[PDB]
Amino acid sequence: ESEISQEADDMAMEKGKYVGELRKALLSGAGPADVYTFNFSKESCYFFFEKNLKDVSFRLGSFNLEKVENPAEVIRELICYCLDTIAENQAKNEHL
Amino acid sequence: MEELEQGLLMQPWAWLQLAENSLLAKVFITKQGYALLVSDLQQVWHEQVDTSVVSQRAKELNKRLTAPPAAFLCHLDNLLRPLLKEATFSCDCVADALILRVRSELSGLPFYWNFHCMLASPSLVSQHLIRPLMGMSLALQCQVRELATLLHMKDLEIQDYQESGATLIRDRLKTEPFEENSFLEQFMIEKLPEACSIGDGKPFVMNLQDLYMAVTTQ
Amino acid sequence: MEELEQGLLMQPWAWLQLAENSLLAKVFITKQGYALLVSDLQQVWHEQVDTSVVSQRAKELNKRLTAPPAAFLCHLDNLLRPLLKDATFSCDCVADALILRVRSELSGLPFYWNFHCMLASPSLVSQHLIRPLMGMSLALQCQVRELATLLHMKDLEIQDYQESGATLIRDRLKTEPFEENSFLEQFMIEKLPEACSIGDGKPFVMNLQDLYMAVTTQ
Repeated sequence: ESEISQEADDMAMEKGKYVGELRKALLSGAGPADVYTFNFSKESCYFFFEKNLKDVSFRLGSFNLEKVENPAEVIRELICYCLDTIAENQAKNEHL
Repeated sequence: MEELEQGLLMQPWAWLQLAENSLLAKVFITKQGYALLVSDLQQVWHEQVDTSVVSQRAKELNKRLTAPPAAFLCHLDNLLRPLLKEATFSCDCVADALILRVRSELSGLPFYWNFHCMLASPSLVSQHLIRPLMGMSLALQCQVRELATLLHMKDLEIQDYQESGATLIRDRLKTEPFEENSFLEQFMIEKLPEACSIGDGKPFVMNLQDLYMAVTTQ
Repeated sequence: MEELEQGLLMQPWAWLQLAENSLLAKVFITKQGYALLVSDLQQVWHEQVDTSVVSQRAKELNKRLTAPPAAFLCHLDNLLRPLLKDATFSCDCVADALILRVRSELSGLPFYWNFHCMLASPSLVSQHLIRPLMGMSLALQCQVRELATLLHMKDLEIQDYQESGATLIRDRLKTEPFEENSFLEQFMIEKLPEACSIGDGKPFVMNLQDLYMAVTTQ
């Protein structure tokens, strides 16, 4: 939770922006100037994003993770979700 | 530092928009600190702060939300952007140090900013609570005197015009025979509550910052 | 009875007579002491003393004196408007304690008595350096604004008289169509830099003390 509070004063703009920035970093989306630079150290399993400007680095957002013992697990989960939604899209589309 | 003190000497007053106390502030927010000299009408101050003390004052009231020093500085620079020059203002007038309880929000979690003004010593007051304030005040007194004598001579011309021609034109901007003392007394009736009870001070700033632009001579 | 501070919000600004740099040592001498808020617009002092302590101060600083405390109380009441209470006054504008020397001399053997205006209370500093000074500054500014209205009306009166007939024949001493901003633009660059003259309080009692007394209400 500590990685979710002080980052707004880093990015230093007022409220509202920070929560949406965190969510859109977690979800899909990244701005060109409001970029959530995905500083995810793959091996050490730590994700953070900093929108640095104005005389010092601005840690816009940080979100630690916990590396899965078997990498293939959630990858297979996500890709099987993608293929399931692909098949659903094609079948519904023909009915469309 | 002295750069921020001088900028305060040139950059104008601007009342803290809290609608609680007459915290008439002088806005000069430039890098390596700022100068927001805030007076509460019951104590004197001189917030000639630099970025380090700016950030440590920002941290002194913060508990869980923090930032790098320059991050704090530019954050508080952005803080005045929508309202003064994050548009939430408050303070505690009782405190000896003017702890401007500026509760601007950045995360949806509480952030605590105070425009903590250093208590102005009787030698510190002369920098900005007197030299620009009394400079523009004496300037306004000279303005009143000069405008009064100009009104008197223009009314002499006007009376010469009636005595040479009895034409009446509009009777809507027809001036009364002007008296400086009568003007001052009639002003001490309705605008005195504006004067003595400053309240906002917005009439002070948007009408005397023109004098502030060139009161920095001293 | 806290009338020292109440007498220090309406405190008249009296120009102290010195053999040195004269400051605006202003006080409301009471039968229970006084409050000498020395406000020369350079450094602010305050003698928050009761009648007993100041009277015993005089008795102890008078080397061989047999006088009642009421005698020196009247001696102080002679400084109710701090012009001359006796010898000639002399301030010590070096620290937060102003030594206002009053040599009790009537052609005898050596004497030396002086005041001790310890650190000025910032509340009453604002009561004569910020709050009613803020008030009289805003009052003078909106006075200049109402004078802007008055000047504009007189200018339009003179002008509309000129093109409506009976124009004055002395073209070499008339005035062009005037406006307040034409006065303010020249003021900001000529008089405002020089009307910004803080001085040793004397600029206050020549131009600011009167309207201050007009705004001592709060």
